[PDB]
Amino acid sequence: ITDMAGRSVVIPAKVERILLGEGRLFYAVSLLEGQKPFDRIVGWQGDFRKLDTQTYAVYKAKFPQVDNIPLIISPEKVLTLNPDIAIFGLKNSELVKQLEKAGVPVVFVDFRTSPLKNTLPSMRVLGKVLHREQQANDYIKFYEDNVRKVTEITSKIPADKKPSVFIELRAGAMEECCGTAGKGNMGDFIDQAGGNNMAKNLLPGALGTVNLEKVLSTNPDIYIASGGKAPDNNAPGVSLGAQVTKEQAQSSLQTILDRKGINTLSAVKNGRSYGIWHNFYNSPYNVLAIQSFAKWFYPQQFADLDPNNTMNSLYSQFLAIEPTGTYWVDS
Ligand SMILES: [Fe+3]
Repeated sequence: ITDMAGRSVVIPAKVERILLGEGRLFYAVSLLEGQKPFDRIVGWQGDFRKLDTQTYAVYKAKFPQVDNIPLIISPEKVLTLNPDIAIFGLKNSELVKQLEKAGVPVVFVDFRTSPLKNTLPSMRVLGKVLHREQQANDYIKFYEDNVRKVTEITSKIPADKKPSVFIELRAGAMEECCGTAGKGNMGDFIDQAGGNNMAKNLLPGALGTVNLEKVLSTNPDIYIASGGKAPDNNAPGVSLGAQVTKEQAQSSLQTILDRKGINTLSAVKNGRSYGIWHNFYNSPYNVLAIQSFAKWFYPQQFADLDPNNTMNSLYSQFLAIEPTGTYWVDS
């Protein structure tokens, strides 16, 4: 193996005990664990349980054991869990040092900073080091095919024909507005879906913030807000995920679109304004976002493309729960 930090690592002999240093790495692991999702997970960081309460609650009702997975508990205690392997994303510098001095192998994967470069390499690696190469090679082919449906068209489109796009990540509460993605993160999706991300040249990094005045002045063709907020939660933000209905999503999206300034945007007035589930920013399920983006960017060329079909297929083929809720929405 060569991991996403360029480190060389040795495939364990056996793996029955996996440590998830970033909780949302569960999403990648879920694609390899078939009907037994939590069986080999001895502990995890609590971002999956605390930030994706919706997906979690759906997993709990079919697997109540999940509440007893330890949350990364002193570092020392976690070493007692005797992990065969620890997976981390590109704060956890101490936990990593201890694990390495315990002769535990550590793998760094990535689906957040450089998703285009790394989503599939990340899956290929997890395939090998977790003894699930077929399920990985399967998801990879399924991902590639569902992305080719888009790139076959968008790869050939010249820059001057492409719509301008601004994506506001975690839109909501705009005393602090215009958090977005630049040369990476969801900008990779915009790139692949044949969009022109207005923030690509404003930002040095994958993630960052932009001034509202800069969005108003560019006045992009397309506006996207991301969110993963539960419906019953009067906090501001777009409400999407496994327990959100179409009607809850539109209602919450509309609240976001009606903020001072944002509501004057041409893209808002022309109804080229959309919502995407935030967690696609760190997940190999991101193919769904790429497809949602293409469909928004070029509605007719992708008229028959339905991300809901791809999602139902992904769940059918790889997961152990039923798809529910709303992961994207239109004005
Ligand atoms: Fe985040």
